[PDB]
Amino acid sequence: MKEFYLTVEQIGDSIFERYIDSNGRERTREVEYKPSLFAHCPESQATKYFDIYGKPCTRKLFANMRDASQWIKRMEDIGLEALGMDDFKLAYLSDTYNYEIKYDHTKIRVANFDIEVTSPDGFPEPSQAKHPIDAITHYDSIDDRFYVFDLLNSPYGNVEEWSIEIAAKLQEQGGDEVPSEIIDKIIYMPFDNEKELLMEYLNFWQQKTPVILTGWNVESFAIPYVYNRIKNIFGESTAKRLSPHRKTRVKVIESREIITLFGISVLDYIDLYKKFSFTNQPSYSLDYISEFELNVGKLKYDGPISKLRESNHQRYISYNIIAVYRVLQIDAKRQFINLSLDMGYYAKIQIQSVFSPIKTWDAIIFNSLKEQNKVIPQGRSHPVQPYPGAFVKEPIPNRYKYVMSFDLTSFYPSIIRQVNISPETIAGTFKVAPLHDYINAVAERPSDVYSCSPNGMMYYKDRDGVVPTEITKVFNQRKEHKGYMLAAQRNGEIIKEALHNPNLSVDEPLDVDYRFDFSDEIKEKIKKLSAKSLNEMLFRAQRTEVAGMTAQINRKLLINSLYGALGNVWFRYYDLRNATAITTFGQMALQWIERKVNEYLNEVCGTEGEAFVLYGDTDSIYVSADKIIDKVGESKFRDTNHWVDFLDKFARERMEPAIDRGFREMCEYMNNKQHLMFMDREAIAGPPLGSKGIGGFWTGKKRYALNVWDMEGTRYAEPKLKIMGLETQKSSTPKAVQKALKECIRRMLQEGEESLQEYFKEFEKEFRQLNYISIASVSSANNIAKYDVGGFPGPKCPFHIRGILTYNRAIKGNIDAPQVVEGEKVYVLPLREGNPFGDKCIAWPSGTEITDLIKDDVLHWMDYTVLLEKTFIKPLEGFTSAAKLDYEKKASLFDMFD
DNA sequence: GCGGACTGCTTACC
Ligand SMILES: Cc1cn([C@H]2C[C@H](O)[C@@H](COP(=O)(O)OP(=O)(O)OP(=O)(O)O)O2)c(=O)[nH]c1=O
Ligand SMILES: [Ca+2]
Ligand SMILES: [Ca+2]
Ligand SMILES: [Ca+2]
Ligand code: NA
Ligand code: NA
Ligand code: NA
Ligand code: NA
Repeated sequence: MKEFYLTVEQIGDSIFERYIDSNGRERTREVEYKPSLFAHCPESQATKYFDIYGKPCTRKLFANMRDASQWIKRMEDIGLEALGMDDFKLAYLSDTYNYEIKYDHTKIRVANFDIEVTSPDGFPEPSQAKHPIDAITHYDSIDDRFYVFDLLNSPYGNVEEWSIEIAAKLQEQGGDEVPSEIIDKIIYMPFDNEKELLMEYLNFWQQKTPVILTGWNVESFAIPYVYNRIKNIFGESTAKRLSPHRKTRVKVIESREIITLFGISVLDYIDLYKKFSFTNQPSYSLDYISEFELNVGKLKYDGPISKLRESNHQRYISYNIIAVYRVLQIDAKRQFINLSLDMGYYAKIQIQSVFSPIKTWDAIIFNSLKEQNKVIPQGRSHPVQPYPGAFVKEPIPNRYKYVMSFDLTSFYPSIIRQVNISPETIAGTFKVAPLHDYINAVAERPSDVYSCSPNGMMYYKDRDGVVPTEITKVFNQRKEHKGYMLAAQRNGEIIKEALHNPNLSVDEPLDVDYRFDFSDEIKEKIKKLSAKSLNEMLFRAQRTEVAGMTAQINRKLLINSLYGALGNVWFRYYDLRNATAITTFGQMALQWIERKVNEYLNEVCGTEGEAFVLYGDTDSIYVSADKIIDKVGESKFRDTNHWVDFLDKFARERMEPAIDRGFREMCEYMNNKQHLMFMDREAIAGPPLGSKGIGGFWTGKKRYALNVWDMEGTRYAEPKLKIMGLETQKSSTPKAVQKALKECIRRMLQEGEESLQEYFKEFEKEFRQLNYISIASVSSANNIAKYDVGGFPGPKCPFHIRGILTYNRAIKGNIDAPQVVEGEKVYVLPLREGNPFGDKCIAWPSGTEITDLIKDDVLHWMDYTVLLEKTFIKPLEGFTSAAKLDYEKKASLFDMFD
């Protein structure tokens, strides 16, 4: 097999690489790499090197990386560009791996670990590491084993060994329910003192040195804790064994620390999750995320974690092992490790650089160019500067019965490709008319020869640009995975339907690839399967969809980030002319098709001057279809699904071709390199046939709800609410309020006003019995100190911050009580007037029960009246006025009767 | 007292 790197670092004039050789063994080499950089040279000096602008360069080879760096400074001291890749390990990788890297993930050592530290004096600061590490569990992907390091003897208590027998038993048996599928994978090691544990851990580490190192908060807690504890016990030299090149770097933010372990690639799972999951969670405790991602139960114990080792060491160790397994389970579902390796090897970068789309693209573009013997420009300093973005129509707040939406495929990247926007394809400029002159096809055709954006920029149509070229490569990967996702999703609905009439029999899940639409043979079998087998198939489908979602949405993110990066001053190819070329063209494309679409519908409906498009944001249009439906008459339809089929067809056969024509003309108008504005139907929405449901409503920009029957070719088994912007979607809204508000909306859109009012009456009556956590608001807790004045709210102190201060006063002098962490999230509750806390709200760390010290008092004093009116009624009022309906029966003349 | 204009902060939508 082809070789592939695992890790690369630069240490002085040396490149240290770990790699898998052609016989699949892991090696390590130190290479005294001799890099090249480039200077512009006279045109008379023949060469094979040119900058992206076609100017010739001479290659300078250096004796070592140090001389290359010093020459860069000198060149600045002179005032001349020093071209080429200045990140030498990216050059090294490019030289060394001059081909499409095919990697074998089974050859890559992925380690997942988690440590426990009993601390009586609150949270154990990693920079200090005052307290013994009393457990480590460390899963090795090569061995497929959980290595458990259990401290039996500590100044905080001596305990008996953990029992694997008991670990495996059900909780109802007094066991820990350590998943049976890992019991035989546990390698348990007890120790009679910390020193021996740590030294054994290190010796283990040498033998099985991680390439990818992950876990949950491992970068901000586990790694710096382990590093410093070993450092403070055995000394710096021993601590450095954690690095396969015995080099570490302490990066400090005082007094926190991030340790950099040379030769290892740390991908903290919490950071992968935040960047790639596309969620915003009220809490990021592994407990909370596990329950959310896997539907497993919150782990239970009877005391504070601070005493868990002492009172139930058996459970303490089982829970440490489980914590490690939960991340593996989340990754098996979400697959962010795979994504990282994929992306990393594609760009040819340090795997941890997947967190930086700028580095990722610098690398991809560098390799693409190096390929053609081209030379990349030197990075330059630029001041930060604002610039305009998308257009968003101002909707008329109202209900809207029948709606179909359309959306442009990969919008900004398609503009990049269509127009041919790249640093080196710029041709010149033209004098711009006002934007609406272009939108209205009234302005003078910008250019006859070059491809144009209405911001004034022209680009060459002939030449290929490296930006369009490389963004197209990733776009095509995105498109492949999205197909798998959507097919898996369609399969899913097939399975959900057949689950309505399951055969009462015994059988097994069919062996099928859910990435592709089921064959008619598969469907026939399906409709003969047991419920058991069907539910298992449905699980596998949904898992295939998630896997597809991760792969597609994150390649989407990467290419949109290339768009973004053109407007970041740290990007080698920063250029506000290209950034604006894109967003301005987009503003045009949208408002142009609003016109064409409006024109086309008035026509085929024989109408004149009616506004079909009621909304659009960036690149989408939401079309009111009341009149399309009305031209046929509702009575012409057997059932809901009937007219849904109707609009699917109508949109497919009539509308899209018109839009196709509409954009082809725009392409012509701008003389663009290639027509790539592909706008397909998105959602079909409307009330159930015969129902009094209102179908949909908008409250304003970015705030709407629709009752959807078909989404991008997925015909749902039951209608799905698509709600955007409203409080049901926001992590800051209490859980029970979200659920309640969503049910009000479901009722409005599906059933009608009378339903809504019934539900509201009931909610109002019973809502005081809801668990406090479910009615707590959530907020991020930033700049607590900024607003802390002697324990009390400084000027302009935000509501949630006030609540934190209320908390800190209430727990003052309880070293043990949970502290609110700067930057992390808090639950917030309002308190009734005259409460013992001396303020109107109180806040505590999200994801947690409020400390027993004050919990009872908080519950007594919660302000249910404010909670309800402020978090539930106000939003509800907003929705219903928008839609023209009442959530309470107004007082009327009829009141005078019985 | 407190509405309305502004501001900081938060978290959506693309
Ligand atoms: C979601 C998102 C969009 N955008 C911009 C660029 C997107 O092309 C444009 C439209 O947003 P989207 O329509 O949501 O995404 P998309 O058009 O790029 O790809 P697709 O619709 O096929 O799933 O908004 C960003 O810049 N950053 C983002 O995170
Ligand atoms: Ca001993
Ligand atoms: Ca789009
Ligand atoms: Ca059946
Ligand atoms: Na159980
Ligand atoms: Na869109
Ligand atoms: Na689409
Ligand atoms: Na199409």
